[PDB]
Amino acid sequence: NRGTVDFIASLENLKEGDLGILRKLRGARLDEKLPGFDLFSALWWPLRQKNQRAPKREVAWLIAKLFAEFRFEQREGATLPILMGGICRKLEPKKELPRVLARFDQLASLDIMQMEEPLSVIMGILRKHQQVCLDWVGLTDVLSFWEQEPVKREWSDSFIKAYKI
Amino acid sequence: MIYLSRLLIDTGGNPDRPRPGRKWLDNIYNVHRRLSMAFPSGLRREQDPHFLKPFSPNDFQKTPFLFRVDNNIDGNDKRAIIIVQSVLEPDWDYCFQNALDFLAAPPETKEYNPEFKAGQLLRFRLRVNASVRRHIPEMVQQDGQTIETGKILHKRVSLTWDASSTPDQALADWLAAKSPKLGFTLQRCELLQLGWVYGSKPEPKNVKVKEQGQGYWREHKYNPLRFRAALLEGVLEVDDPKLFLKTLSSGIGKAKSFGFGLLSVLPI
Amino acid sequence: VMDHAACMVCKAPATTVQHVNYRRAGGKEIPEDLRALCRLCHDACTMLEYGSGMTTNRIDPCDPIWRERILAKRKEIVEFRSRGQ
Amino acid sequence: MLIEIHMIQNHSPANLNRDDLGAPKTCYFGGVLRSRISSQCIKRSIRTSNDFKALLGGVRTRRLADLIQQEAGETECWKKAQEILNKCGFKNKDDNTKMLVFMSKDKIKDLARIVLDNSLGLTEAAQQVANVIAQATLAPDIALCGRMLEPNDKDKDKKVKWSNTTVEAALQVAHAISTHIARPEIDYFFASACFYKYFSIDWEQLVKNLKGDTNLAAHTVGAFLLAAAKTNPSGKQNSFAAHNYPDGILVEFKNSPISYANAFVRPVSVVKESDLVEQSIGQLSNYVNDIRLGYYDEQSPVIGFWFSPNNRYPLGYKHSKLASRNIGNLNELVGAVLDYIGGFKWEEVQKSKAY
Amino acid sequence: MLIEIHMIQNHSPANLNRDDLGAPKTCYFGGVLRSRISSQCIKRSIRTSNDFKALLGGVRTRRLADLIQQEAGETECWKKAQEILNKCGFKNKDDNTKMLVFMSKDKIKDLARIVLDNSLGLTEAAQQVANVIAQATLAPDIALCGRMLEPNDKDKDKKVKWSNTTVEAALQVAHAISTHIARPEIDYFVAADDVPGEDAGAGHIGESMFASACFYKYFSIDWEQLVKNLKGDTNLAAHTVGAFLLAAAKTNPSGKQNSFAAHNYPDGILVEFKNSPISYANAFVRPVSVVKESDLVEQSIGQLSNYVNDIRLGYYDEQSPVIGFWFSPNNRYPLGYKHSKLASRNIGNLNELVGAVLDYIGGFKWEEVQKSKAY
Amino acid sequence: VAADDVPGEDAGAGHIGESMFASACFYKYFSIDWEQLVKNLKGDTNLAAHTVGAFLLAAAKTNPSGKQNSFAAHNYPDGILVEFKNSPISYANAF
Amino acid sequence: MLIEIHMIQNHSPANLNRDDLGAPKTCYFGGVLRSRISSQCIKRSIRTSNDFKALLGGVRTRRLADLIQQEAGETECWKKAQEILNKCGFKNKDD
Ligand SMILES: [Zn+2]
Repeated sequence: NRGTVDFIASLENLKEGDLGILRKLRGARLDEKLPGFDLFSALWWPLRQKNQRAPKREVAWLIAKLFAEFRFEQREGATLPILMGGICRKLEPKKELPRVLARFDQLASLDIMQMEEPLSVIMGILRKHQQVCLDWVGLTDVLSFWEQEPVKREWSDSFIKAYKI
Repeated sequence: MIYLSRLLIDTGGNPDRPRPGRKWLDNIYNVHRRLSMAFPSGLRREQDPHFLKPFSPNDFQKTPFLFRVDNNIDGNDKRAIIIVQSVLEPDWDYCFQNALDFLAAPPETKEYNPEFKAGQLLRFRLRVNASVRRHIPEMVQQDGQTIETGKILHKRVSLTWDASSTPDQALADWLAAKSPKLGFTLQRCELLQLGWVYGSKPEPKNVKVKEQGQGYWREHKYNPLRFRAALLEGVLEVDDPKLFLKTLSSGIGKAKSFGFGLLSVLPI
Repeated sequence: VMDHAACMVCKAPATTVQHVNYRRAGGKEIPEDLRALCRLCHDACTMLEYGSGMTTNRIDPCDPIWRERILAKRKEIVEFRSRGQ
Repeated sequence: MLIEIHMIQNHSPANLNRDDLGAPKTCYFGGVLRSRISSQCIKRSIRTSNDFKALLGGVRTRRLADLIQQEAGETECWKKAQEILNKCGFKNKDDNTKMLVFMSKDKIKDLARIVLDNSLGLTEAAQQVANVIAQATLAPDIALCGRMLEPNDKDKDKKVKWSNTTVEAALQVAHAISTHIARPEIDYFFASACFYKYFSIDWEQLVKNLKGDTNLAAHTVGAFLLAAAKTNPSGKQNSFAAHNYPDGILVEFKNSPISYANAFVRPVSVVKESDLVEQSIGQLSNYVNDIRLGYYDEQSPVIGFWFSPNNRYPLGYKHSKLASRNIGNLNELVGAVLDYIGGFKWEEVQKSKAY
Repeated sequence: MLIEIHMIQNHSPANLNRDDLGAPKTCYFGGVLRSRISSQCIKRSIRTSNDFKALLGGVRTRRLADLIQQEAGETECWKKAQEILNKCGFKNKDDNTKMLVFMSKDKIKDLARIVLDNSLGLTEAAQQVANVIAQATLAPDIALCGRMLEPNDKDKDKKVKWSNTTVEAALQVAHAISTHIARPEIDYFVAADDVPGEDAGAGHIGESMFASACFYKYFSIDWEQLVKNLKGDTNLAAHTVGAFLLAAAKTNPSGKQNSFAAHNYPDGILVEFKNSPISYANAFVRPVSVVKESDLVEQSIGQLSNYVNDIRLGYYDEQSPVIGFWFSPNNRYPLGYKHSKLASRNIGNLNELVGAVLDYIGGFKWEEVQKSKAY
Repeated sequence: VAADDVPGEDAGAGHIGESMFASACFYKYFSIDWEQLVKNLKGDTNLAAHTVGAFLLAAAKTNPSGKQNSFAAHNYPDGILVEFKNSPISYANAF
Repeated sequence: MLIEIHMIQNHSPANLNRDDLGAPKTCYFGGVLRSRISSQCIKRSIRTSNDFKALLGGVRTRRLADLIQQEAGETECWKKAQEILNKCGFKNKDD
């Protein structure tokens, strides 16, 4: 998973100009606004040459855009279901919890190509409670193998384990 | 019946963006191939209307033509031009319909039909090749010893003008030596540019034969080309007007497919 | 050699070759579906393929379709790509 | 403080200076297209001239190891010498050293003394050559142009710590522009062009770069003025005859450098094509007058000298004086410049030479 | 009340400001490309100028320990000085400060005294250093440029409080933009070799860039803010105003002047005293296109005169009048031929313009305020 | 870049970075309800007229104070349309 | 009766409104990218302008205790004031 680590580290090493370039391209394709294409090609291509493994292009593009919009310090041990469960536990158990849980459970139904806005609402709820960390490497690894059933099983189980305690 | 076309090449303007025009003009062979690409006979024009096909050199007319790439200043700007003379109508529409980034302005085709007699002063400006064949060729000069590998290599090499002789006068008398055969006379010929032009031809070879067919495991070699070049202008006096038409329609030089040769003549 | 060292779109001297019809890659490579390309046209075609969908098939030059978008990408590459990278 | 030369002179374009495509160099000024002579072409044509050969000290070489061949004992001034520099800061890349080194000609011998022996081993001879390369500053044209030299530290094996290898330029040269529109040559379906050259020399910086050598500095100023006056700015290496003397020369002693190129923002258009330079003179004259009544200062007055051949063209306001002199000789003009600079004379300062 | 300067300049072919690649800076104004000279370049050119040498009382440096050691004679204190600058919340990186510090030079010796006393504890000495650094802002330098200092929080020791450090600016320099469509040009250059070789040419190959344009410049000095920033001094404020006018009138950026030498002077200056700052850059939304009769400069002057007269007759007020001075060299270009004289005075020499500026500001004499200085 | 005021051994800069900017022709739209303003001001009309006049003069002659110490874009508008009507309309669909 | 103002205003290169990173505020209108100045910024620029100085009556602050003490002029009320502010529904946090 060293390629994912290098990808995330290169994402943190980015300056503010190309970060704004990526911020302006939210919800867009890869075939327009050439500076975004050039920046993404510079970010992703050296991973394949040295490292045999590399994250998928759609997953990498989604992660880069989400990082540009929702800049978070990468820290090991801060997976998205755990933080979501910790947020969900300190909620009203009658009305707000079913709504936020429905917004979370919408995520484990789509493909990579349609997860942008359902992930952006989650990151907005995270930013509302002033988070300072997110495991981008673990999220990228989970998003890579999103079609395997034990991956979704562990995602839901980690959410429930963090919610219950 | 001579078509005097003119190109307005779009050069760069920022050496940080891709500038295909200057890169294309850097190699003379690609210029020649692109200029020859403007002659589809009846097959490439009608079958494909958008030039989206693999290139076939046999699908184009082998029409002789001359071209000189140079620069001019008209009223407020400097433009790089490619003056092309040909006897067949040039199809510039089929040439840059996909590579319009190369050209800055649409091309022009104006008919040039001069009826010129003798004894009238005319001015000219042409670029010529300056190669001679040494009847005594120096040996190979193997660089480890610099003496000889073989003995005789008849090669088109260079026009050498003594030691202290001026280059412009030497070029002028070299042109005037063959001028009576062509049919003009020089009085104030001058030299402006004297240098070299460079190119590279593919010239495919073969290395290995297929397991079931011809030697299709072949690759591309690369043969470089160098040409000594002179550019000279002045005034010429017309004699025997039958021959001057042949020189105008043929060109003066030995590398007529690599720029040198085209002669442009204007009245006094 | 077979496309005479020239691009299919802009007819510039070729640089690389685009691998259309990505099926049978690595061991069953037939030099027919491959198509020679220059650096700018190949970058434009890769831009078009990275956007939209992407499957085992690719975007093939010599198609009368996709020509206008390829030319628009050529314009954008020429007027926007910075060599300082 | 500073000596500035504003001259106008007619040249023959299309055989002076070109670009990579062979086109003559042109620019846009005042919204209109003008002919252009580059500054580095001028700064070299003075150097490789018959008036600057008296000093001409310093080589901007690339094959420095091959320069030790021409001053070598038997054969030791080769690959051993090459890898002394190659390990220091200059990767050879097939004995080319991959860099331009500006260093004085009369310092190779000590450099050979560094390498001809065998007592020194690895990187100590490298420090020995590096310090003497850094110290090699005394040169009449290195002080004029300056040098930037940054050795590559990727291949450096450390302990080759340098001094400050950077010389500030004492000379500022503009780009020569034509006072009129560029000449439109014959276009298919032998005309001269005026040019305004501007130079500026800092006397204090020139003296400081040569470590208190005002005699050599005065000789450099005189030789530079003569070379700029009667040489052709080109790289054609031929036609050295000074067929076109400078028609107008104005030398000014000023503390704040000024450029009078704004006199020709409006093109000097004449259908006669004969008295054009004279009209150009008038234009320049008027602008100078405006400057001396636009930015007039009393605490720092300026003093200048004017020259036209045989006093044919006056400079000042028809009859009112602008420059203090009406000199009609080149050597007399250099003498006036010299004695206003330091009370010197051309006969005295000619004996101090680099070469 | 304000002091407003609008300048028209013309530049010979040069490259006065480059980006990280080498190309001249550009911008868009009215949908067309224009050559641009940045405001920080102009401010640095004015501040580091010969005519502003007498008032250069501020230093913006990262190597404060070097100046501290230069103030004293004992070497070892320099080491302690870094530690005194470390607990103050500044950090270190290869023997320098991580961030730049802007301060008046005249107080730096007092800084050295804080290190010179060995009876003071490190925390108390750090607090005294913070106090003297935060308070030392009386200099004409900062006066117009201001300051914004943010001490490090992840490294600072506790009990080190900080006073107010921000200084309100009194200068509002705008970017300099051309009055026509820009025409950038390339310039092919080689580096010849003085020793003959087997091959030809050698050396180096490159393509530089340059451009020529006629620019419009804007300066705005808030008189009250400048006076308040200088702690009520009026003679120093008048000296600063005069020195700024003389410097910005007669200095150029030092970008590639050893090979282009575009030492041109401005040929039109408008000095105004209004209550609200205004900009006449909208005159050049339509670019100036040259014609066969006139030239580029006088066309721009005419367009500027048109816009100035239209603005004056459009946004006119009765309770607040404006008084303008127009300067051209020896009246080479009047402020428009068609409209009225849009100036209470027309001046042909720069020194009379500066004298009248001081007159309208406070009636200050020139040589009277030349005695007031910081450095 | 941020040049250092003190000479050193490397002639580097104190800081290196970027900024962004853009020039533009803007369309601005304000609407004021007269009756609601009069009701909010407790039946006062002279203060309401003063409010409307001062609002017009301020909105026609004031600019945001963001990065004006470095860019100084104090440009007055070159056209103002003042309308009186019973419903609020915005002509931003023109462009 | 509604009074409306429609303004067209050109602006030389500047950075009038920013965001977290520092990019000028943009928006999409008609399928293309635009340059935007937020209405809150325009309202604040109008409110604290010179032509609106005579009408600036209100204040929006989190430091009501400091204003109360400044209008009072004696020290010991200030702490007491915040206690009062804790009983009306304003929980204090860091002074
Ligand atoms: Zn192509």
